Amino acid sequence: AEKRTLIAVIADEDTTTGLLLAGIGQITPETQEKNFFVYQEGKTTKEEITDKFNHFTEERDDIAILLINQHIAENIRARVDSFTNAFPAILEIPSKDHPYDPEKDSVLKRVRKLF
Amino acid sequence: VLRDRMKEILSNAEELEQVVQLVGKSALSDSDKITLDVATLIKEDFLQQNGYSTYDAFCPIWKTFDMMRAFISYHDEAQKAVANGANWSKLADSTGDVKHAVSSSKFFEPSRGEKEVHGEFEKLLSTMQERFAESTD
Amino acid sequence: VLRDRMKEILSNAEELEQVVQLVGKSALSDSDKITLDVATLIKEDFLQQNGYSTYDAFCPIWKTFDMMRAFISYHDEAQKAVANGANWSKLADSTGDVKHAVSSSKFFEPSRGEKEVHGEFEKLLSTMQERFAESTD
Amino acid sequence: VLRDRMKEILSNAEELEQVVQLVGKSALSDSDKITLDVATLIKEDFLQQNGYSTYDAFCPIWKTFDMMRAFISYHDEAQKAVANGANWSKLADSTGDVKHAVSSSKFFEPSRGEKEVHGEFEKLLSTMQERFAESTD
Amino acid sequence: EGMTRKDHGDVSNQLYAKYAIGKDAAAMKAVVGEEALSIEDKLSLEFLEKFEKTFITQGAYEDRTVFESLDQAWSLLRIYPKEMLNRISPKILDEFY
Amino acid sequence: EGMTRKDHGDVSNQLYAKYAIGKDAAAMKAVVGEEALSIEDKLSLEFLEKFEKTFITQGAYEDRTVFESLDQAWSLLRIYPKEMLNRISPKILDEFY
Amino acid sequence: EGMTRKDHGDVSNQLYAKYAIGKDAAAMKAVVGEEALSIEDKLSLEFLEKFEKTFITQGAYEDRTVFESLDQAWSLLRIYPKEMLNRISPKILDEFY
Amino acid sequence: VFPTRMTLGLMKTKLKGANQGYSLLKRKSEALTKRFRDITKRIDDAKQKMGRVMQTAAFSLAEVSYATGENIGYQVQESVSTARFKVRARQENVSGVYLSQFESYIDPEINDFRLTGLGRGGQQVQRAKEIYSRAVETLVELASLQTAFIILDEVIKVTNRRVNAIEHVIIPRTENTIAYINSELDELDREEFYRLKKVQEKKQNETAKL
Repeated sequence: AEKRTLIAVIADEDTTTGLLLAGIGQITPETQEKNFFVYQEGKTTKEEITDKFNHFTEERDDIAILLINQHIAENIRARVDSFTNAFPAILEIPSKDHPYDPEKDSVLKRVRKLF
Repeated sequence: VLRDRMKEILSNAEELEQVVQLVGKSALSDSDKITLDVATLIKEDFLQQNGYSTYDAFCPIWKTFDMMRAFISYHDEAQKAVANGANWSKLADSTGDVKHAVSSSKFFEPSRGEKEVHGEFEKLLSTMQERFAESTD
Repeated sequence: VLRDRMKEILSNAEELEQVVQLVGKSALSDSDKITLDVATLIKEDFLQQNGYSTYDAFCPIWKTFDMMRAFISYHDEAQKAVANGANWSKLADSTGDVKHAVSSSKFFEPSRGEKEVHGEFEKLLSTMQERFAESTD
Repeated sequence: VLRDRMKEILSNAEELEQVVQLVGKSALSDSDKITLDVATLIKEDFLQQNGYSTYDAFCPIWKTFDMMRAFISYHDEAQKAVANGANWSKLADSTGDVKHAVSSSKFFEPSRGEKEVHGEFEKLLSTMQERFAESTD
Repeated sequence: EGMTRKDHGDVSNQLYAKYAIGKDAAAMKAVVGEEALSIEDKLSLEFLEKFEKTFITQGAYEDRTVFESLDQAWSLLRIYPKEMLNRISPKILDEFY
Repeated sequence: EGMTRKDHGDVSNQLYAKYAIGKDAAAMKAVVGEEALSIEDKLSLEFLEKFEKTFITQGAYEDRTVFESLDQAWSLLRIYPKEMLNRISPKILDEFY
Repeated sequence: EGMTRKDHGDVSNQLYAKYAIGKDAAAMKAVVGEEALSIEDKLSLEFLEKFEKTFITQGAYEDRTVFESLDQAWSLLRIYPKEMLNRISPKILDEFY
Repeated sequence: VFPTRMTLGLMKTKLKGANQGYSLLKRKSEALTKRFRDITKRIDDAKQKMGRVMQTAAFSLAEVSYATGENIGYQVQESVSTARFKVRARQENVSGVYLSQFESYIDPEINDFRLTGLGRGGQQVQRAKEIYSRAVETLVELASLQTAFIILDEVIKVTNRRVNAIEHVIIPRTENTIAYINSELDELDREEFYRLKKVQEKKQNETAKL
């Protein structure tokens, strides 16, 4: 039952802002920290994504779905794959400026061996 | 040569089915799919009998030799054809007449090419070569 | 009519017992849970026998029928609720009071209701019906 | 003390192993692996003592004490290490050469060190304590 | 009465039943996994360990009185609440719980 | 054949097969439920029940002739369509269904 | 010596001990699946496969020399680090893995 | 080791247990694997669907940002501190396993901000916002299958382990035990008769003799 209500994001600027207009993530008022992480490609470090991921999965116990741009999941690949829980669900979506590759998607990788 | 290959095909067929359960179809492809299919045709032609015909109960040494020759020739050429670009369903539909005619060799007379020699098998080899051209292209 | 249904509940229980061990409890439907649950009531009250003669270990045959009547009247209601919609858990909360009574049947004596059966058991059949109507709605 | 513990460590190891085999190791703590891991070192190092030399065939009371003392000490320290932070794999990987250093002590003669206690076992205690700090880190 | 309690028969009955379930559950843990197990079974696993290491562990020269032995039996039994204990008549249960 | 119809041997193949599948399917129902149970097995689950309760349950002094017995058989198989009674000839099946 | 190595017996002890371990690791592969297996089992899995088709497969009119078998053993046995190869002494081991 | 007399009744039932277990858990497995395949295909398609619709709306917002002047998106992120689309989680039993599912509810806390109105530049953000809300809501509903899919992913691995574990370790152990004690047990009944018979012959011979 209910224990998770937010949908969070790790995505590039135009992708993140748009998700917010649609009305899915928010910033907590008590901690002063976002439940989205903005990213810009080549410009913002691989390390910061890795922390923010930990903030969202393990320190937030209220994130229901963690959405993540495929290009971005590919930078911190170990971190996305190694988390096998559905709590949060990890949903890799094709990153802006890139098509759908079925093997930049962590759940599908796992699916292939043993049906 | 032909007998050893008979044993191998049955052993393999069994083994690829287990993989389809545990591993999945991701370990399955069309080369394997032809392997399952040759074993099915071998079971029906060899293993199943009950004396429906008189020619289904006496089949000479030379006739038995001729049935296994069709099926192994189908196998190797189907695999070659899917590698130069073809699909299982496409191979299956295309082989068709020959595939039907060779299954039905048990109902057919064994005195067709003399008295022990069956003519249909001798004419299969040539059909198979022209057929392989239809399946690839 | 009662005797055949008591065995029946217990039969299904053995089948259930193997699934319960292996898979767990997290897979059985609402109907199946009840079967085990009414089975508990019979195991508690009939198979156990408290004392030499203390705790009213002596049950006359007519009292025994009444003990059984209370459980199977409960089973049929219990089977209808889940089927007409009511979670196993919800149905257990709502049954409450009538369930405790049937559980408590063995300490009671029939010599203070009539002389061989209990006025308390007659009252129990009315209470069952009333409970059921509230709980279903 | 060491004999009490010697019994316990092998008996706990056996029960755990049944669950790893059947269910898996992936449904079971890092800690339960640790008991098995230390237990294994005792299995090769003690049990095989058939020897290929007099050095690997003889084991005085002092030497027998020493090899047991280093393994129990490893267990106690390893469970701490993982518990305050440190994965399993990292601990296994780190101790590495040390696991081997005790393994090889049997091959070397006991007339070495002070008496019948190797300088290699004497040093081995310091190396153990030095290792727990790094594993933990 | 006067040297043993009236609860004494009841007390033995409780220990067997829990001790038995605990054993049965430990076996299923082994083959299939902890998907078969339930919360009740956890109480039971926990109950096996408390029984073995407290009740059955004692001296070779450490003698006891019967009253003490029934008092220690009780200690183990405190972990199930009243509603899951039904190997004692409820009348007796309210006194000694 | 003369006092028993020709369909006896054929019908026995179908009743036996379904009955087998039917035992297995009930065990499966218990676990999976009916939200992911197979369709072929769902009809076989209901089939297990009728096979017992009418073809195997009879009176004390209830007597049934062989012709009659054969008819009842087809009635139990009548629920399945033709595509799940595929081990029988369309001529016989089209007459007897 | 002079026809056998003294190492000949020692080499046998690695070969037998690994074969067994390997055989156990294959038993776990069948059950648990590779993903679940740890690093130690994977090496050993690999050793077992190589052992069957190369060591115990030879011709039926094909002779072997004892020297020759041990040299074949060393390559096959070479699939483990020095920590794990410890059923032979560090002197002989340092030379040949 | 194994019991001297009559393990056989027990071992018979052990044999039965093992064998039923393998069948049922392979059926449970069979249903999970069958459902999973179908869900895998839905998901591959859906990922392309979500990506294309999300990006079309992405491109519309990006043009808008540039035309309006300045990087609008930083401003919007701070200002927003509540969410419309949340989920309330529910358990659904599919194939005897309990999964987590998500059901969206749309809260009307926010619908217009203070950045979707600016005047002329504001009318552009507004046209963008509307494509993004429609596109995203669909994406949230599709995302619901994912959560369940991941739990399915986990459960198939466990369930497969078990079918194989009953098969290899338990059943042949049970064969080996049952045979050894059956043969011992039979040996007792036959040797007993043989010893008694051999002695009788002597006793009979003596009486005839004297």
